[PDB]
Amino acid sequence: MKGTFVGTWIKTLRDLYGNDVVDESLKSVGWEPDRVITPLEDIDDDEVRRIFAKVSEKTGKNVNEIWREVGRQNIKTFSEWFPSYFAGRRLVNFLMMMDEVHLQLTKMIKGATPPRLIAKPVAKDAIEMEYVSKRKMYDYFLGLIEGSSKFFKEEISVEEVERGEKDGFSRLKVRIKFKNPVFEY
Ligand code: HEM
Repeated sequence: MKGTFVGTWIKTLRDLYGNDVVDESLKSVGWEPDRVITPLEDIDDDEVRRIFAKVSEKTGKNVNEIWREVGRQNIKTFSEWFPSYFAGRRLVNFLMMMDEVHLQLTKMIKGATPPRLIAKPVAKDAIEMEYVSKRKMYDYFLGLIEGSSKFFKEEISVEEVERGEKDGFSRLKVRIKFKNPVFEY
């Protein structure tokens, strides 16, 4: 994962559970206590999993809920970096463009494997969206949907339809229902 993102996640872990919890977990993975996470460096996905695991211990909270909260909080940070993706958009159109955005933002990186996030309308007030990735970050994905609903102030309900791994690709399909209709007739 790009260090940009991992560093963002660490700050949220710090902001949520405290410098003590985080600093102890960054040492159990061998990180120097003075490490500066540059943008372009790529941090190993399993090192991040270890970090999140230690924080789950040192807090008693389930690591899925930690990932969910990190997801909810990350949307705000993305609006700081990419305000054009948020400007003038409604929630449903933001969600439907995420698949394309993740392609556009990784296509200059050799060997990038961005998650697929295809969304399609299934009713006047609902869409389906399917996460597809080697990385199996189900709760991060769910948390980002929830954070998007809070950012845009459009309430939704999320129904999980299917989850599972095929080969190495994890897949999670959800049905997102908007409390008000989002389509026109
Ligand atoms: C403007 C908002 C957003 C931006 C700019 C953005 C961008 C990115 C980028 C560049 C990555 C790294 C991909 C890679 O390294 O392969 C990523 C990771 C990820 N993105 Fe987003 N994202 C946004 C919102 C969302 C939303 C709304 C969702 C879900 C609906 C989502 C789902 C994910 C997941 C689950 C990952 C982790 C990688 C994985 O599971 O394979 N993102 N995001």
